[PDB]
Amino acid sequence: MVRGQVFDVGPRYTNLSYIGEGAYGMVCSAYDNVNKVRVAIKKISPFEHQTYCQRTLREIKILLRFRHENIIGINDIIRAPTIEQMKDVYIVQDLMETDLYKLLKTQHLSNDHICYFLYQILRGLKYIHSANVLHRDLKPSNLLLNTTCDLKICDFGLARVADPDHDHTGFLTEYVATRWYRAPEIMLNSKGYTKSIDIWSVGCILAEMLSNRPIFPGKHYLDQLNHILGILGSPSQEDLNCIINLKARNYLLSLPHKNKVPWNRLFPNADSKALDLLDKMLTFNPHKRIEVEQALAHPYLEQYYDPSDEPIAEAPFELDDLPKEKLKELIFEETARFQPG
Ligand SMILES: *CCC(=O)NCc1ccc2[nH]ncc2c1
Repeated sequence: MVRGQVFDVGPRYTNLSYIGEGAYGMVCSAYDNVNKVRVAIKKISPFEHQTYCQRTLREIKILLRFRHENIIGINDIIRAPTIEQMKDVYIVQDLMETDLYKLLKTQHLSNDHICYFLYQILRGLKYIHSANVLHRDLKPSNLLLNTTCDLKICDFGLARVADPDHDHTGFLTEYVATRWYRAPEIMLNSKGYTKSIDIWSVGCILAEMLSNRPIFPGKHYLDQLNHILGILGSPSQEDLNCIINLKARNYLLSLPHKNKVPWNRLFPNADSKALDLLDKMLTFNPHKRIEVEQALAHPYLEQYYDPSDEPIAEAPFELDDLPKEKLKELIFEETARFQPG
């Protein structure tokens, strides 16, 4: 029991402390009596809802398949021994001192810290993209950090397999990513099924590391594009011609001309190489946006870049029509390897 509710992690995990509430529910630290270290445990209660089943299953499947130093692992999964008795699932992960959201609320980052954090983000993202997966919700709170500034990407509940042939859609229809980290094309003509969607989010995170403030702090869904265009300025004729959908194109054409705000005026103390990479990640046109391997090779990251130590997935990667009964059964099968049974 923690703060009124059951938090039932068997005798293996004891001495619980509340960490906080996340996008799944309660998160605690606990002492792992087998490995003799404190661990993080998140309690998930998805089974009444098909969407929460979908996201819980996506995450478990992805994180059990992935193995990478900059991607949070699953150490253990606790649930009841039978489907009938299973109401909650607990996922045990490495304990990490903080996250980049909490860190940016109170700490100025040195240029060497921004450089190292950005390197680790892209190194992890390289592996994710190499598996043909899109994270689709990269943001500071999904970047865990320990006391020696090792970084691990978490939350794969909103991830998808990339599908660029089916990316196109209409105007003001799509809802991918968290608002401040959402690429302009999401509001214009994209379902968020290409790798470029994650690179935009990384760009936003880089900008936020430079000033401790979100770069495009849209106050609601419709406001987000105002902030993006307010800094990038009006898209070029070529970039507009890439938007074939008329509602999206004519919306952009209806706007008064806006000049680009130079990065060096917004970030007068930033490393000029960091601003060059920032510009390339926050490119309006997703086809011209830098890719993860290009980003790693950028002069800003030259102290760290080493492609032989930037591994790829061995094994690159249909839940929407599945009823929740079947997704419970799939979660039960996927978590069976952690049972004493
Ligand atoms: C991806 C966001 C998230 O799951 N935050 C909660 C969390 C997860 C893992 C962890 N390890 N140490 C602290 C935490 C917090």
